[PDB]
Amino acid sequence: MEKSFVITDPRLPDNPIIFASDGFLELTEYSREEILGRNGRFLQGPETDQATVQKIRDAIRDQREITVQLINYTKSGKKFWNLLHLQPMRDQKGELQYFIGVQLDGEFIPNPLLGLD
Ligand SMILES: Cc1cc2nc3c(=O)[nH]c(=O)nc-3n(C[C@H](O)[C@H](O)[C@H](O)CO)c2cc1C
Ligand SMILES: [Cl-]
Ligand SMILES: [Cl-]
Ligand SMILES: [Co+2]
Repeated sequence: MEKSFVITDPRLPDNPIIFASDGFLELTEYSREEILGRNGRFLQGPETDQATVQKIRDAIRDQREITVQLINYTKSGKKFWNLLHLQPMRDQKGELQYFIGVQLDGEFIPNPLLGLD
């Protein structure tokens, strides 16, 4: 698929998605128009590990890049493993301007290893 990513605006409440790539639409099965303005957690669901969610939340607060692997859901309810790479984007003034999150679909690290401390 074309590279899956979204861009959020941390200068607006709770990181709304301001851009979603064609690859993200293809991976997730959502339309662009229905994605825009959402927080990226809309892809989560019952099987998503809340400990991994908390890691993300801490990295966003700290404006620190992070990679995690977590369960996400397509619009039709299909589960997929998402290796999510989140990167803060700063402007020339050093000010946070965007986050970008790139999704790679796959159980790259087997669940039994991911689950160790
Ligand atoms: C740019 C960006 C992209 C994100 N993409 C995803 C994603 O693909 N899947 C997901 O489960 N959470 C994603 N999140 C994390 C989610 O929005 C939220 O920050 C965490 O669930 C903590 O509440 C993303 C966050 C940002 C800032
Ligand atoms: Cl967010
Ligand atoms: Cl958050
Ligand atoms: Co300033």
